[PDB]
Amino acid sequence: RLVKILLLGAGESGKSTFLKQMRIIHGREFDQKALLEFRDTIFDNILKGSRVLVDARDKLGIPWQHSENEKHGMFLMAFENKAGLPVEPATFQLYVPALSALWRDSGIREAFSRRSEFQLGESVKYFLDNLDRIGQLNYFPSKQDILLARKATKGIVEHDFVIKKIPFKMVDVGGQRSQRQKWFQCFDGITSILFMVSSSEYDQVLMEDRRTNRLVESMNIFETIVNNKLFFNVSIILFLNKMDLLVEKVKSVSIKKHFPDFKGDPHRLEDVQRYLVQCFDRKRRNRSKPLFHHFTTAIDTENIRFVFHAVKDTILQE
Ligand SMILES: Nc1nc2c(ncn2[C@@H]2O[C@H](COP(=O)(O)OP(=O)(O)O)[C@@H](O)[C@H]2O)c(=O)[nH]1
Ligand code: ALF
Ligand SMILES: [Mg+2]
Repeated sequence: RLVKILLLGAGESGKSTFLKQMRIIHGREFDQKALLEFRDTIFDNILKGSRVLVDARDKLGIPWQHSENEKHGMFLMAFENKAGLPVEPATFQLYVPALSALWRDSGIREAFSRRSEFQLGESVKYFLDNLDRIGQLNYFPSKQDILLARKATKGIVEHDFVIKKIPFKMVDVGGQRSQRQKWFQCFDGITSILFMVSSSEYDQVLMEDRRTNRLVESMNIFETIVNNKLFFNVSIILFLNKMDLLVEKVKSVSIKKHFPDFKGDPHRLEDVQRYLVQCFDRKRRNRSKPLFHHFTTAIDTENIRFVFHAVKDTILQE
């Protein structure tokens, strides 16, 4: 009896990131082929994010700290890998001097602070924050770099493990409006659904359209999955993810602006935490059996090992 788990949720919620934590913990570690692929991604992640940051402070009018940096900004503008792939260490090292200089500019860091005014996977900060060893000539990625790297899932990927002598099989699929269209192929013979939610995204708008709120979409999707006949004999467990990023936003940006019906203290983590559980609780018609849920940080490996051992129980006991 091989347990089939399905990883669902909106775009940029941490589905793939979770699936990585599974391989690290329960699967076989990555051979150079995959490792180099992760690096290409990391390099790319760093180059595309900066391009956006350099264009951000321009399109928002923010001035430079040191106006010399213009010329560093120039060096990134014409970078492009849209629908492209391998980005080699030689390529990247040319940009290291530019990247470090720009990142030091307070004008740019301020542009990163107004991130939510546009589209940028904040995973950029971590890399530029330790560009010093990424930008070293003989660099290989760490586990933590890898987990923080980002590639948009444009397909489906089964991933097999045997945890405590029980054969698991997890499927990762894409979360964007375009990709959802594929989901129905994976609904076959699933024993559970791990629904994920980028809980830090109350102030952000969805990428694939300028206007729809990211967290509302998550709720909208959850409502449709959780109340489905097809998934009547299926365990459904909710992962409020990016808890470590959430902590940060809570301090500076308020959810009150975006969710006016919120009635608590907008700068207390738990006031906000409980509200989220409730919102997702509320989209369920069968609020009789309780809402299995966790507050995860999918980049933090221990958190996940802990959290998954619990999830393994919930599922198997049902
Ligand atoms: N800080 C933080 N970042 C996360 C977490 N989970 C995922 N990420 C980042 O979010 C980005 C999107 O992850 P991914 O798994 O590809 O999202 P997906 O589209 O749902 O598969 C990656 O760059 C990850 O580094 C988390 O718990 N905390
Ligand atoms: F939901 Al994705 F890449 F955005 F798996
Ligand atoms: Mg993905």
